[PDB]
Amino acid sequence: FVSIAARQEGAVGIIELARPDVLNALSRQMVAEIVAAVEAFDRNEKVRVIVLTGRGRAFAAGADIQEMAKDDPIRLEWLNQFADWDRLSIVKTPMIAAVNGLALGGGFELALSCDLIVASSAAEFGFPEVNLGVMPGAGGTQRLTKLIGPKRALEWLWTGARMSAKEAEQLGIVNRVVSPELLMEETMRLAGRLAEQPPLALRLIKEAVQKAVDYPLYEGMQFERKNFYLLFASEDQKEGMAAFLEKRKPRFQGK
Amino acid sequence: SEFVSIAARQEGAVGIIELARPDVLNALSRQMVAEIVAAVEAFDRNEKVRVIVLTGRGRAFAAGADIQEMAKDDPIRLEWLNQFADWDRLSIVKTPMIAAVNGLALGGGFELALSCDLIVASSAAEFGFPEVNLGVMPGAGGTQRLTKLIGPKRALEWLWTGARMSAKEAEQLGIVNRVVSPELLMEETMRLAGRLAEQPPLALRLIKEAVQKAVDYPLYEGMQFERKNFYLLFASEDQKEGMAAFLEKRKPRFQGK
Amino acid sequence: SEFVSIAARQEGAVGIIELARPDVLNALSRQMVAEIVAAVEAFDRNEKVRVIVLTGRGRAFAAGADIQEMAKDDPIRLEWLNQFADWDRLSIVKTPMIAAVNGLALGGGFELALSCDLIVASSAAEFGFPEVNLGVMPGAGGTQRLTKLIGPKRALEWLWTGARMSAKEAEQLGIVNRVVSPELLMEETMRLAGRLAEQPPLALRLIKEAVQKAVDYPLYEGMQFERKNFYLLFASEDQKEGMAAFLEKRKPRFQGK
Amino acid sequence: FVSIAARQEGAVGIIELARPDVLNALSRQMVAEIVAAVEAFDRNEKVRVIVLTGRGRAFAAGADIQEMAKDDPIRLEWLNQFADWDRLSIVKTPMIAAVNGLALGGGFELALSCDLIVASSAAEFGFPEVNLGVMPGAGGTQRLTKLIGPKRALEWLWTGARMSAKEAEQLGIVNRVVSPELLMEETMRLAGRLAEQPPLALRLIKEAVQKAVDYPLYEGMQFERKNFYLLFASEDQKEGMAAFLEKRKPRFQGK
Amino acid sequence: FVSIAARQEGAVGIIELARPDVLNALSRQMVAEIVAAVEAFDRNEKVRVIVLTGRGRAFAAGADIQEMAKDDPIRLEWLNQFADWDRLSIVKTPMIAAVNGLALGGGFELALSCDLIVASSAAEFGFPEVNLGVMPGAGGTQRLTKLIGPKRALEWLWTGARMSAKEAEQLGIVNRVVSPELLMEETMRLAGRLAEQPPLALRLIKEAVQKAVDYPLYEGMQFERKNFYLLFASEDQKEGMAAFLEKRKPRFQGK
Amino acid sequence: FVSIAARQEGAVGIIELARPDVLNALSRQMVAEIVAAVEAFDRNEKVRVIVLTGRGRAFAAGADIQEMAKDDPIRLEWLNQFADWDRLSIVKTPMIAAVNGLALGGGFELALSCDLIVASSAAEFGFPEVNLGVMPGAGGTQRLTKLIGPKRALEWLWTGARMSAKEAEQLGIVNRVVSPELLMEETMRLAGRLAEQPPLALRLIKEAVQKAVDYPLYEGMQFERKNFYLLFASEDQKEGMAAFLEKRKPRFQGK
Repeated sequence: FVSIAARQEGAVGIIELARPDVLNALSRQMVAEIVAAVEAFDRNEKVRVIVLTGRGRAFAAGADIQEMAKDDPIRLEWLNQFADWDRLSIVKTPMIAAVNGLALGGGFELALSCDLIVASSAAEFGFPEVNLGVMPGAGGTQRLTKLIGPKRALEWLWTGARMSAKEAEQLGIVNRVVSPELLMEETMRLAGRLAEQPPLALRLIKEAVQKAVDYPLYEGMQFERKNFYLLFASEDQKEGMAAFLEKRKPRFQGK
Repeated sequence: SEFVSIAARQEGAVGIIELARPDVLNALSRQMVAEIVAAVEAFDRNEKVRVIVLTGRGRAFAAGADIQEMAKDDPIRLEWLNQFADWDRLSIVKTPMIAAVNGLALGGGFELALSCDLIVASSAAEFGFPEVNLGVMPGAGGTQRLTKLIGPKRALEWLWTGARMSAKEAEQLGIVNRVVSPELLMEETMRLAGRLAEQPPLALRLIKEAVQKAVDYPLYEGMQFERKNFYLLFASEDQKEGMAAFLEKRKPRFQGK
Repeated sequence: SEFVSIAARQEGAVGIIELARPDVLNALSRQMVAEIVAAVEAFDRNEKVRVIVLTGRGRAFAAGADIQEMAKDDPIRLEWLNQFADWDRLSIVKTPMIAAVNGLALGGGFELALSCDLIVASSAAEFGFPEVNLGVMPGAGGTQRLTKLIGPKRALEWLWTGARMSAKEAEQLGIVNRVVSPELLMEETMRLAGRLAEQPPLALRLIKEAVQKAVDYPLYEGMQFERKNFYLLFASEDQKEGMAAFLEKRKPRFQGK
Repeated sequence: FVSIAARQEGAVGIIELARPDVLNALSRQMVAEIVAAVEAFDRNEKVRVIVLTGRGRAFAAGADIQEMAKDDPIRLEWLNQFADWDRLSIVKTPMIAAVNGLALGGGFELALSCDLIVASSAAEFGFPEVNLGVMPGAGGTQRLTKLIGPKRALEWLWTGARMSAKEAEQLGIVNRVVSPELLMEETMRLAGRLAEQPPLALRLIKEAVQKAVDYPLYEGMQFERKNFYLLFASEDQKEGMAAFLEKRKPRFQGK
Repeated sequence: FVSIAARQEGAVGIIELARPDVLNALSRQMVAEIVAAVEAFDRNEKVRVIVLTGRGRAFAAGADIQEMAKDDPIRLEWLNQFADWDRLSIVKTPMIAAVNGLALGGGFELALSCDLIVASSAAEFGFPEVNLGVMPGAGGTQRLTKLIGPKRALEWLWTGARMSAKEAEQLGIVNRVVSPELLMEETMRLAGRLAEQPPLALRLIKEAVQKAVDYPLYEGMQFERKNFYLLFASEDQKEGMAAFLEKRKPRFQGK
Repeated sequence: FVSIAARQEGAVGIIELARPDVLNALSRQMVAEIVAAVEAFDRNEKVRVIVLTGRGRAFAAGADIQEMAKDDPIRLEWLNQFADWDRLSIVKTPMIAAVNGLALGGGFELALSCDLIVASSAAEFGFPEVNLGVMPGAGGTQRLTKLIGPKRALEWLWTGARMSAKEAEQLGIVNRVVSPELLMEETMRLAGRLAEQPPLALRLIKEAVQKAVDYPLYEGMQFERKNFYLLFASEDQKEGMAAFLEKRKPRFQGK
């Protein structure tokens, strides 16, 4: 990798965007590396949680405009660059975005792709694409709208204005806001805690929530219960309930 | 001795179902769920019952489900059992349903409250899905109803941690309609229930269906369904009376037809 | 001059449609709705009009629908009338639309505002669906749009009670974009409209389409649609200009092509 | 029961409409009894397949017109009589319709509600509702359209014309057409064979097929594989694959 | 109207494409006229059926080639010409296409937009656009696929080959095939019979069938039954069922 | 590769399943190779068509049963083997399956994953999974049901019986049936023809057909017209028009 740095801490995989010189602008090259890194941690049974964060002042301020400026519809159609983003979407391992600073355009879309977001008090979110004559192309218009409704989404998408971490939290986009200096510490504590929950349960609960977003209630509940059944084939379910009935600490193993 | 885990009674045009197993904080067993379903469907069929209220006896609404009866289950037993079929039955009751949450509403308990149309909570009530900490997950619509109500980001946080949510926060999130003092719970609920019982029966019924469609259906198709119910309402005497009273600047007198 | 219920005018790149029956609080009759749609579609097709503004003359935006004309109707008459097909036409207008709610916006009035992309409300504006109290229900998307915006628990309370919502509450719920003093409404709205009219026209257009799909489409398919619009924008002069004007650090000049 | 007669034979449950005096016209009470009978057989783990057929010359020719001739929309709305048909729709046990003669209106919808249809070469299908001033109300317009397309669906729904058993078979509505005196023989044979297949596999395949009708491919496949996973918790899967590998006849048990 | 000719006859509205010199090539202007005419007939409760046909030897040999030569992406986006095609899609009055000859590209799409298709023996269908490096843009890919499946649809759409009236009938696309000189007479006869069917029944059955094409079964049945209820508010339902019981010929009034 | 052989002839990529010793039984490793080969051909803008066929007497006769005979649900859940099949599903390059022999289970599902199927008159299709105590887990229940309807799909899925090439073609599953010895000749001729068509048009048409299968009509058409617009940004669209007005053969370059 030449645009990111990855490391492991316990059962948590950490991915740091490493292009602070350009505020970690997400180039097609960088996105490719990020996906490769996420998929690698996902495949690794030892990594139960993945954390994304930015090196320097920003999380990710937009995408690389330079490599985009002269493109045309046909080149983009053949390129199919958002297929890399779709790969991120189907990763089943829990993912947390630790937004240390500016998260604009592609940067905001990268954060929205994660399951949880812990934001620095100094972080700001937004989609300035409209002011460049374009629009978000990596799910920004879709994920934002499902989270806050069309009335509010259009106001941010049509203006390209900057949203504060505090407002993102009130809107249900961000899970927690913490001081810049405590961001990583808080995020790692959360990740460590999640890595201690039954791995199968997190996995299947994540799938259910994803179906809940799209699926009609009845069919979503249909999918939900099938996952419920599957959990009773796991040792963690037997132990979790046995422990509950025996007033003792449960000992999970991810199987 | 109709039921063994619940107690049902009718007050005016309001049917009331009280979970009756406070010795176990009203833990929802598969048996209890079956009784709740029978009671609700009966109140639904009763032309005299226009609103159904669900509440818990004791200090808890329902604190989880009966773990002992499923602690040793396997996928096969559960597949043939199809226990959630009973929950789907509650889901399709057309009569308005209100949950008066008097305390702990966890796991299956939270799902029962979410199954209702409106939720009046005691400022002392707590909500949550502790299932993950038992090695499993909500299986009666919990992951679906909570996500639709508060979004995936917030939903996953609660579902993955199994942490308890306060009534106040539940209200801020649009999960709970109103929060009141513990001693005033059943009063606020029965008053709200009584007020709804005075609304045009057909209108409440059809508005409920439409809202349910609005959750699943794409806008255009949801609007196509909405208008069909709108047309149907003009075949009722209540529509004639309601609009007349409106034009005649007088209070309408509905009858339910 | 064949517009007896509304008045339309243009200022720069902004088209303004003013409901003109203050004598009856701009009650939405089938005739008035038909006129609104005709004017909006004309403004929509006119590429010189980049933003459309709807507002009411007098104290109200639109205080419900014409009930007298509706009072004696029956299901069959409503079926052949298919009056809501006109509302569907408003739903597909591609030009950005803003509702400047100067006052009461009840029933159809609330549905008219909800049909717009953004809502700027006077602090004196009140919203609501009193239809239930008339023995009916909203029939022009009210139950659908409200539910998608605030969830079923909260939507059902407003729909079942028919209570009035304040402009302040509507803003908190994410229904209204901003609240301003009565005497500043049109100034604020026209200001906003003017600004929007300066944004790259194709971007606003395709972004609006993408957002509409986001409400209905499952995430994966919505994203598939989104990127196709992303591709298309790179065939526009504004995209080349916008990005060039960004790398060169200068003011971009947009033309809508 | 007053309008139907139920009996068991091997692992097959038989429900015979018993009102030939009126060609088994489907009244609301009759549908209610059919549902009760089907759910009972469904619950009875001794019955692995359910067969529906009509006593006399007809399977079911329409519904009870006299019963609803004076109904209004409000009466029908509160009645919610099609909720009984919805109940038939969710029965998980395999169901087969043995159509002996006329299967019109509700009768045709009753056949379409089943999973497979075997019909006498003398049987006829159709929706004459249009000629009574109404339309099919128990899934007829929906199930027919999904099987043969809107162009052909409208042709039959708008005219109310009668379709020959042979035409239905060619359209993919009817699975098999046999001579009148062999209808029950062929149907019971088929029922027996299916009763010998692994019950869980039939059950889960039936759910998947139902989802294939209503789900976009990607999501349908998501549901499909979850059912696939579930079957590996069964003894029938182990035995089924073992027998295949051991080139011997399998002995399934429904678990 | 300089591209089409509209006229009534009985309770049947007739629309004739009138640019035989150019084989009725569908131009934006012509489509605009077709929409105006159809919507006028739709709103008129005196016209119970609408028939579309072409003058000369063809139904419609495609779209206006001049448009295809002048159009560009942005221009097309602003024109939103296919919105007019969407209007045809929601016409509630029964519509019949009498294909008198070539129905290629937009021509095929126009025919597919009708509820039923009566074709001449010499009529041929197809989407040759691919050969010009273009694709159907008026529902062709959508409607063809829903009628014959993706495997078969892709062959026709990818090759651009012509389909015979006979094969179309076999595929359930065309409802009936007749000789060239009996086309109109046979179509007007069918239109006449349909015009005698209960108007409300036809209207609501059409709505239901349209939902069946898209809706999941359960939701479709939900819509279907609401329309069922509504029909019991009409005099035609009471007259139809009463007449059926009284053994008399019903007199429907469309109310 | 150890289970397949990839070859490039002109603008056509050919993948030969090469484990005739086991009738090309599809193991998880083999599927992985197929995906790798297919995606490689897909990315190569010099390969316009991909053909899949089986070495030996069978195309692929089921999956590797030994490999999964003792698997449990948890093992399968973590494995997520069908994610490889989802990758096949999203390949945008045209794909044709040349079915030489038996195409059972995963084999049938592999053929179904292709856009077009040319089969030997001696080939047979089927889903024997049910007879092993399981069910198809790679889209079989989904794709088959969408192609032939729930009545006919269940018949085959519940019985596991083998379907002839002839019937498959009558059902709309198979595009063409030819003499065993002419299988590749025909397939390569079809492949050669498609290779001559406009690459972008085939690509965007394929996407539209895929939407048509799932999407409701109105939304499918909104997607369709967007692709329609994009094609007018291609040089091939101009070349297509030019070649026509000049009455000559067009030379498309995929731009």
